[PDB]
Amino acid sequence: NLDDKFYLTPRTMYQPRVATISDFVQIEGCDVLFVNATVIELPG
Amino acid sequence: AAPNGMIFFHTVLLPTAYETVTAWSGICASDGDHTFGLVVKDVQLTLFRNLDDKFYLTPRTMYQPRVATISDFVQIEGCDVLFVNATVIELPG
Amino acid sequence: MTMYTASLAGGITLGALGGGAVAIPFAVAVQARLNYVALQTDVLNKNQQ
Ligand SMILES: *[C@@H]1O[C@H](CO)[C@@H](O[C@@H]2O[C@H](CO)[C@@H](O)[C@H](O)[C@H]2NC(C)=O)[C@H](O)[C@H]1NC(C)=O
Ligand SMILES: *[C@@H]1O[C@H](CO)[C@@H](O[C@@H]2O[C@H](CO)[C@@H](O)[C@H](O)[C@H]2NC(C)=O)[C@H](O)[C@H]1NC(C)=O
Ligand SMILES: *[C@@H]1O[C@H](CO)[C@@H](O[C@@H]2O[C@H](CO)[C@@H](O)[C@H](O)[C@H]2NC(C)=O)[C@H](O)[C@H]1NC(C)=O
Repeated sequence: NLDDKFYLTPRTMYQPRVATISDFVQIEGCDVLFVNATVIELPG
Repeated sequence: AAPNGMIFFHTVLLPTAYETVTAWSGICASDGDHTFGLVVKDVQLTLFRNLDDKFYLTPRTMYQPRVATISDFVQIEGCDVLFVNATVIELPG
Repeated sequence: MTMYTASLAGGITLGALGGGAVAIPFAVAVQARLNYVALQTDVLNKNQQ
């Protein structure tokens, strides 16, 4: 969003919702098309 | 196998009774002056309350109650009229 | 066939199965279908009209 907060939305309808840590899976590597971030910028 | 084809035996569950519970479409949580709402992330689950005022989730296909956690909810700004009012203490751990 | 279709139409608003004919508003069923399509996040600004 404008405030640099991550949001998730379904592709069937635009229903944005705040993203939490439980919505993510941690992996070792990174892809080129990934957005760079630090610990502070990660979702709460 | 059957003459010029086949036969299927399908095994299905036949219910003989129903459990009645009081279900809520969401929780309106008031943490101090901050009022927000919590909705069940999985739309296939029904949220209800036990005797000890603890929130539980069950599927609608079979009555298999389980304790509700914070990871099962999505936070939203507004509240609905049909939401159960609660404070920070009453929220699931 | 007409009784079958009528029962199918009337089952949408039936709130419970183990007792009498307790009904729910049609808008509630529509909202449940919408939530099934996508989890609604704007509760205040409902526009079913
Ligand atoms: C995110 O950070 C990575 C890692 O530093 C950046 O990837 C580098 O990109 C530069 C420019 O294309 C390459 O020369 C480096 O080889 C890359 N490094 C690695 C380790 O792959 C990436 O560009 C950054 N993305 C941004 C800033 O948008
Ligand atoms: C499902 O069946 C079980 C087993 O018959 C029922 O549990 C009985 O409930 C009655 C009424 O409260 C008790 O007196 C019995 O002791 C229970 N039996 C056992 C083995 O626990 C249960 O009520 C049924 N579910 C319904 C009717 O919704
Ligand atoms: C949960 O709390 C809300 C907010 O206080 C209550 O909604 C109020 O209900 C009264 C009675 O119908 C209305 O006059 C107010 O206008 C409502 N306020 C708002 C802000 O909508 C709601 O009744 C409570 N639910 C309970 C106690 O079961």
